[PDB]
Amino acid sequence: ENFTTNLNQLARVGGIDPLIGREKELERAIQVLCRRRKNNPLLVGESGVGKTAIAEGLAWRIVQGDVPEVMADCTIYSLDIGSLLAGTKYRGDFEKRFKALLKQLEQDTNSILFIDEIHTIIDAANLIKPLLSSGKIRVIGSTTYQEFSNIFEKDRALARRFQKIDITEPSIEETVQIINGLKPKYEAHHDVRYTAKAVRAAVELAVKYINDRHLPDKAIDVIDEAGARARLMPVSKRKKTVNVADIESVVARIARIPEKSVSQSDRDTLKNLGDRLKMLVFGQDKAIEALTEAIKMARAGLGHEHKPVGSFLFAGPTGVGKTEVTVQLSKALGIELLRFDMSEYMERHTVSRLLTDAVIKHPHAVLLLDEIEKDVFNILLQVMDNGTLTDNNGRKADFRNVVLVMTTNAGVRETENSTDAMEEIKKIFTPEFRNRLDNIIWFDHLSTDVIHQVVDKFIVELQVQLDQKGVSLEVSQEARNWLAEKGYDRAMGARPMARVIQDNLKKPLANELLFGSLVDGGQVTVALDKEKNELTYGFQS
Amino acid sequence: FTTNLNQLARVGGIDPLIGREKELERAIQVLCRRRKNNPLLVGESGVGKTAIAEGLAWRIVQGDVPEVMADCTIYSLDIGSLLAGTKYRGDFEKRFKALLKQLEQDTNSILFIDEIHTIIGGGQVDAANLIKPLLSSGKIRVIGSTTYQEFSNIFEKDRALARRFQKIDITEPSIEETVQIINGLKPKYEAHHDVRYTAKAVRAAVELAVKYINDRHLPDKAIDVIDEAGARARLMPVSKRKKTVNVADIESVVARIAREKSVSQSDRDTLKNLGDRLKMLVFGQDKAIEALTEAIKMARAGLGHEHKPVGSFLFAGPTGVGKTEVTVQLSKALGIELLRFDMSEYMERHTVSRLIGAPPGYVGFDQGGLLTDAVIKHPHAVLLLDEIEKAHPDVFNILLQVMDNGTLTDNNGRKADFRNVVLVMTTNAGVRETERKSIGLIHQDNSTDAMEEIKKIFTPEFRNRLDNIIWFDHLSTDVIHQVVDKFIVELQVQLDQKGVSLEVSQEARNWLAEKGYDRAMGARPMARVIQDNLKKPLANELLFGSLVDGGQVTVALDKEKNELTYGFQS
Amino acid sequence: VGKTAIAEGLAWRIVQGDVPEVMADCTIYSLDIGSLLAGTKYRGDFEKRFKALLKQLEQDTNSILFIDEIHTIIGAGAASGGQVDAANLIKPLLSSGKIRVIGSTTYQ
Amino acid sequence: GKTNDWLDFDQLAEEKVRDALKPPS
Ligand SMILES: Nc1ncnc2c1ncn2[C@@H]1O[C@H](COP(=O)(O)OP(=O)(O)OP(O)(O)=S)[C@@H](O)[C@H]1O
Ligand SMILES: Nc1ncnc2c1ncn2[C@@H]1O[C@H](COP(=O)(O)OP(=O)(O)OP(O)(O)=S)[C@@H](O)[C@H]1O
Ligand SMILES: Nc1ncnc2c1ncn2[C@@H]1O[C@H](COP(=O)(O)OP(=O)(O)OP(O)(O)=S)[C@@H](O)[C@H]1O
Ligand SMILES: [Mg+2]
Ligand SMILES: [Mg+2]
Repeated sequence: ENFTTNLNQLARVGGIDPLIGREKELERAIQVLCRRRKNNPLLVGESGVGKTAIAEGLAWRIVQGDVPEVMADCTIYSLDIGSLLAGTKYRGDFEKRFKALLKQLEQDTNSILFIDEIHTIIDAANLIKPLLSSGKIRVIGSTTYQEFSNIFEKDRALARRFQKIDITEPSIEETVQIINGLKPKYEAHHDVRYTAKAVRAAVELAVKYINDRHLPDKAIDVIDEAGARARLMPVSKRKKTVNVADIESVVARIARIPEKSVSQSDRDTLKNLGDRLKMLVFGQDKAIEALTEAIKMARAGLGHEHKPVGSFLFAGPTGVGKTEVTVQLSKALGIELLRFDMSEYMERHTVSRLLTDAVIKHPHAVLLLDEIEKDVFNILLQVMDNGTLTDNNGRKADFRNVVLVMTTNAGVRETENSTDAMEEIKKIFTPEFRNRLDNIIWFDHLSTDVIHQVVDKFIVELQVQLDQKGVSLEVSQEARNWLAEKGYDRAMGARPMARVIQDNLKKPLANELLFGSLVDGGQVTVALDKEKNELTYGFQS
Repeated sequence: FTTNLNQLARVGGIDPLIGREKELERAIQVLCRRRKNNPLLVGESGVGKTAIAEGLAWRIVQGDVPEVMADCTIYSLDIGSLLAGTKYRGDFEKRFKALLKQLEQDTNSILFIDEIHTIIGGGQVDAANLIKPLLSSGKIRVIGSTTYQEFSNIFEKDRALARRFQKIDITEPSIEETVQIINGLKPKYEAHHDVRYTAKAVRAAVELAVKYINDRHLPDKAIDVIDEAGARARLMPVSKRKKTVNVADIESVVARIAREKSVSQSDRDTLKNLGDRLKMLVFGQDKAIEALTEAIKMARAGLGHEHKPVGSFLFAGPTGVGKTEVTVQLSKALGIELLRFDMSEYMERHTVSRLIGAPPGYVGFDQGGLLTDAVIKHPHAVLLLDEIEKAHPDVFNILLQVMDNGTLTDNNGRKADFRNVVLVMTTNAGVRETERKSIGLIHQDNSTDAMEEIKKIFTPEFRNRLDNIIWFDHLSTDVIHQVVDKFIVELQVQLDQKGVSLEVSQEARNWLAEKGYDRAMGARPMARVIQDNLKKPLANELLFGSLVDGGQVTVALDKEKNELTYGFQS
Repeated sequence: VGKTAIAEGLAWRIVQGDVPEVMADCTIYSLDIGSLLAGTKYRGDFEKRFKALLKQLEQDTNSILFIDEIHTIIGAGAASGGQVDAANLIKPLLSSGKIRVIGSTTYQ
Repeated sequence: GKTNDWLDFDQLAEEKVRDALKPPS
């Protein structure tokens, strides 16, 4: 009796959340109870408190009745596995108490015993098997899907005994009626007024931005919290005014995203994507303009769904502003970006998959395929035609709302008299890929003036770091050119320029701090002479 | 068994809370709600979560909280005393109901149970877990405090108490907040220790704690570092009982416990002659020694990534170039323990368990990870990973993590720090060479391209993380002469132990070097030639000859016969 | 390595007098886990004996107890039901800091 | 042909527990 709760009797007066809807879903729940044998209704899926709502909801139905008189008379119970798994300090104590429960539970042969998170037991689990086959006590066990599949399906006494009741995620439009049924109940819960249209504006982040909280779970704790925060924030002033603005504050801090993004800024963000992208990454004016045009069409989602949302293909040597955009591209959007180079991930472990559980929680994953140029192109053909990615379940790919950014570095690697960059892409790629490709952007040549600004970025990080120490570095523009002359190579682009300041310059400077002319200095007389085209290092105090 | 926080606030015993305004509002917000009324503070050890729970109670007296909260009173559960105060059973249940009866009578009042994780998982512990959610029913509010590790195990499995509770994230306080918060407890230590702390002294503590003691959170660690500093003045100065202490002693304690700025003369010559000291031992590798020493110097100066290790190097070269020798000698000169690992053994995917420990509950789980335990025991070490290419690609994933953040978690979950470890690896990607030279009357240097093999075997992202990939060139003929001298010295040391003194003429050394000099084989054949010509005759004499007692040996070469002549006198 | 020599050695230095004045007068002790368990047949004997020793340390305010192999007290004598381990009994006193106890254990 | 993949057999430690009695008086 310590672990028994009378949901049916307790709900007579009330106190249970009424989950309107799901009427057809609950028909199976009653159809199982009417079976002579194997009448064990099991609800499988995944959610937090929401998953048990199908069971907790069924408690209200038993009270309400409106079912056959024979089936109408019944009662349900619930036990917490965790309550009996704490303080035991030994193995097998939980099972002993499980059997002892029958001494008081065995009063009639028509009743159910709800279980929560039964996956943990299957925590000896030996005694669970015989109690099932007895059938004197019905069982309803909430549990996830992936873990439940590994253990329950392989068993025999468990799978046959239960009657799997699968659950699905409601659609975007279906989600409106998820909170509509609970809108009056929530009004009574807090006794504060809430904006009716605001509920429809609370699904902006729940649908795809988080991917960690289900739609019913998100709705229950977002509208109630918004009303509570607005109600309790002004202590002196009593106000019942709630709106989308109030929801932004609650979502912003938990989701750790800008407040503006939670607002109805979808139109403004698209217009602002152009200038915002330019702000983060310097240069690439021509490429960025074509880039945002593709992203503009990608966010539309009012055209061919089978085709991928976008195929951004670049042709530039490494380190010339191509792999840099990758960071800025995702930073502005705010979504996590994957990095799975095709050449590095061509193993059987991952090539067949086309890195097991992370990929599902990625609404907009900008896959990066470095060195793709140097059977890899054929593999990508199916992705474009049908947008299908192999997985355990075998569902369709997420390319409807996911983009793949593949980068090519074959313009100069082939030769150095050499052909233009557009010649290598034609021969290396497959004919179907080239024709289906939406468009081609080129990063072969990086503006002269833009290169100088990128160099200053790294120098600023070094200069500000040195200022903290108590010294001032003065990298004259003449010296900066040297940094970009050696760092830039036509064969390998400007990739060696990334670390050309941590070895050619950061190494001598450090020696001076430890032991040398002056442990604490500054006023570095940086200059380049014409004797051997090399840098100069000098300073005094 | 219980304490009235309202009375304690009036008395002034509890320290006034400083900062954490954002955390308090979020806690009170969930607490006020009809449902999800039991706030839970998730925070690591010493972050401040416990102070926040008591700080809210003190705020009630001030009146800055809502007027409705004024009715609320906080009570602390003395879990330790309750467990001891029992004879047969039921003691906890009877007293807890009476306390909760007051809480139920006055729904406003709250019950702050510290270390809520302890309640859930002898006899009383079983009852205490169930007593909380069933009797409370979700109406009676209760505050909790459990760490991230405990929150996952204790609350995720049951899900009954978790639904009633509502977590409130916690973050490390800012540097500015840390000095403000420590001021509240600073008067207590000065009185007991009879010391005075300058404003600059407390400023140094926060910065030193994060750089050297980053493993332990800054707020609680800040309290601990200043406590030791006070004790130092009480006990460290034997005479004059010197009060009025400053940053200098603060550096003396934080740096010593962590185990530094203001480089001493000994430390200066350790790094100043590191390159020249390693050139004497290993010849013909000036380019490699300078590059390795320069990176190490950058870390001491501090011009490097904080989270990443001091340096990552890959020594790829032909056999007998002393790539591994420079690693072993570096440890000797630096005085840092050499954690030498052989990757040939770790050539299977299952062998990764030896690196990061076996799964929990296994027969070999007690042993634990071989890399995590070793680095923890010796934080400053030289992690030599020989023949990395031989190992399975799975280890490279682990190494990528160390390079990016210098951290690695085992099955136990302990966090290791590789910031002070100079990671070094060796490979033999290009040892293979084209034995077939130019097919012509005269030979040509058709040697295979350098660094081409390394690129194929190792992925590009792995190479980028490495600070530098130092290629070792084949030893020159002049270099071989120097190598013979060190080997001759080693032979002399062995002979000295037996009482034998050996003198080798300069002409003899040149003859041995020429006979045993092979560019492809490296410097290892020189030892073999020395062993065949010098050690073999001496060993026979040492056992069955004059050298048994001890003697003087002089080695010369006959020009006519082009062979070494050994003279034994004894 | 010498951890035991460092604890026991501290006692030798104290009698010699080459130590700080604060620690010049400290009655170091050496708890024996096996000795306590010898007479714990009856219920409550462990608590009575352990509490008695702990009381002596706090009232003195200078006595220091060197308890080697601190891992042993984690799972000390607990016949059944009470589960009153030595660590549980000593946990509150250590938190207050009235009694200071030196410990020595292997890395494993 | 094709490569040959080997599969390991995990072994989990298992233990029992003894009991110690205590006369009340
Ligand atoms: N925000 C704060 N404002 C004022 N004082 C604080 C604050 N946070 C911590 N302190 C002080 O620092 C002490 C130690 O930190 P606590 O928060 O009590 O530790 P803890 O988080 O319970 O960690 P343990 O001790 O490892 S369980 C507190 O008791 C206060 O004296
Ligand atoms: N450049 C060198 N200077 C001095 N001694 C050297 C040099 N190269 C090799 N030796 C000696 O020859 C041996 C080299 O052993 P290791 O350091 O293991 O060589 P290694 O080059 O790492 O071997 P590989 O390439 O892995 S087979 C030691 O006895 C060294 O003292
Ligand atoms: N620094 C030292 N000064 C004097 N004697 C020492 C020192 N270090 C070790 N010894 C002696 O060598 C012994 C080594 O064993 P212990 O130090 O007792 O072992 P331990 O370090 O406590 O480790 P275990 O694993 O617990 S035996 C000491 O007990 C002393 O007799
Ligand atoms: Mg080697
Ligand atoms: Mg010992």
